[PDB]
Amino acid sequence: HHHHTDPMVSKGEELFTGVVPILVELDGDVNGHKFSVSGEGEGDATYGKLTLKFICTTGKLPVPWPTLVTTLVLCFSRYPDHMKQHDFFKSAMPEGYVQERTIFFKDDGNYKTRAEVKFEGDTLVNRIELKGIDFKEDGNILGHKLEYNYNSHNVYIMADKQKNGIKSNFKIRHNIEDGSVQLADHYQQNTPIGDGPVLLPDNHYLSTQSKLSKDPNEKRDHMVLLEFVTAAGITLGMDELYK
Repeated sequence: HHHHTDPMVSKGEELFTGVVPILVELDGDVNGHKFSVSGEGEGDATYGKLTLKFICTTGKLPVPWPTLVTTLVLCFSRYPDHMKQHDFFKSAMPEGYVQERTIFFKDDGNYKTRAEVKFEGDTLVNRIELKGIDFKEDGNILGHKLEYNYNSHNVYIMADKQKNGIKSNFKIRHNIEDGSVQLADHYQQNTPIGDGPVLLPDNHYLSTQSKLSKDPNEKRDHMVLLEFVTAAGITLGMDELYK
């Protein structure tokens, strides 16, 4: 909805009332393997709900789809009404923000990504460049030894006033088919594209849940993604309203 005492919050929340179309474009290069991914779907910030179908437009994806879940739109996260003054992602809109990441896979290579997330008219667009180096050929990544699922996880978000944005470091535990886990340490920084003011948040975390599925009628290498992202970690406003 729109009814917020803060006009800055009302500016951001209004852009994400209801369902918004999403376009995702990634151009990636992992160990010389060049690939491109196009994703389409819709986000519902009211419920923190994402529905996206990604298509590898260059053939077979040289990396497992779970390794690209976080790389392949945080502005659709559901921030509770008492935490909406900490929604950096919606405040940077419609100009958008740059999302840069370095993803270290334990005992394997690393991803280096840079994305520009912004509105193209009514459509929320995520344009991504990916560069992967030093990956082991027979490893869990290029060997496609990971399971096709995603574990739920909480990730803390912290402000970065020197860059007028946010920063985040967190661990992703991919499930290997033999029962083990492939650690993927994420380092993230976000900076607004426009020079206007943004909402610098307090330290809070995002609860994330993802379901991976397949379109039975799709013959191209693809991934169907249902993702829920809800912010938490800030108790009400003053004290408590019930105890």
